[PDB]
Amino acid sequence: GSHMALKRIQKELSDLQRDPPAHCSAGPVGDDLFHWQATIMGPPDSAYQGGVFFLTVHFPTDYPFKPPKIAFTTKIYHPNINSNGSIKLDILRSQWSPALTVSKVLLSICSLLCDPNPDDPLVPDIAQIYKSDKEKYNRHAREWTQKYAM
Amino acid sequence: MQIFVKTLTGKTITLEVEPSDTIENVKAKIQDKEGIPPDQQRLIFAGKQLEDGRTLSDYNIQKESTLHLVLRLRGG
Repeated sequence: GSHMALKRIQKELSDLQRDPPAHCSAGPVGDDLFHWQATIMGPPDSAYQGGVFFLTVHFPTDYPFKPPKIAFTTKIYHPNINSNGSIKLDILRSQWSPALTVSKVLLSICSLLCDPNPDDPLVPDIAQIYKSDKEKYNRHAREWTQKYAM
Repeated sequence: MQIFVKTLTGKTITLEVEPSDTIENVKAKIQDKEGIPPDQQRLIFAGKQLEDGRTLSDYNIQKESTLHLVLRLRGG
C-alpha cells in the first residue's frame, strides 16, 4: 500500500536528484513524500516566457497504479487550465500508465503550454480565442504572465 | 422576443429569438455572439438542462427570460 508507493516515490525523487531535468523542478514540500511541489519555467518563445509557474503534486496511496493529482497554483491563461488550477490532460487520467513518472507529466505540461489542446478544452472561451485570434491569446497570456508568474 | 444568457463570469448577453426556435438554434446564436461551439455549452433554465430537440415554447421561456450558460466538458 503506502510502503510500496513511498518506495516508488523515493526512486523517482532519487532519479530527479541523480540527473536533474532541464524542464522543471520538483520535490517534497517537507518530510511527506506524498506531497510535492513543482515549478515549470515559461517556455522560451511562448507567451509565458519569463514566468515561474508553481504546481502542486499529490501522490495517491496506490501510486504508481493511480495517476498523481497535479494542479496549478500560479494563475495562468490557458485553454486546458482554469482559474483555480485544474488541468485537462489525458495522461493525468484516462491515459495514465505506471511506466510514466511525474517528470514525464511535467514534460507533457511544458509541451502543453507550448501547444495547447483547444479542441477538447477546459476553458472554452480561451480555446476559441486561441483558435481564431492567436494574437489576442498571446497578448492575454503574456499579460497574465507579467501579472502573476513573474 | 429577446432573452438573456448569463455566463459564469457575470456577463449577461442578449439574444433575439423566436418562441419556435430550438435549443440548437439558440446555441448557434450564442456561438455567433461569443464563439463557443454548441457541443461545449450547456444551457440551464428553471432548474433543468435544456435539450437540443426542444423549443423555447416547450420550456415556457417567455420574453426577457434568463438562461444560464455553463460548462459542458468531456472527460475533465
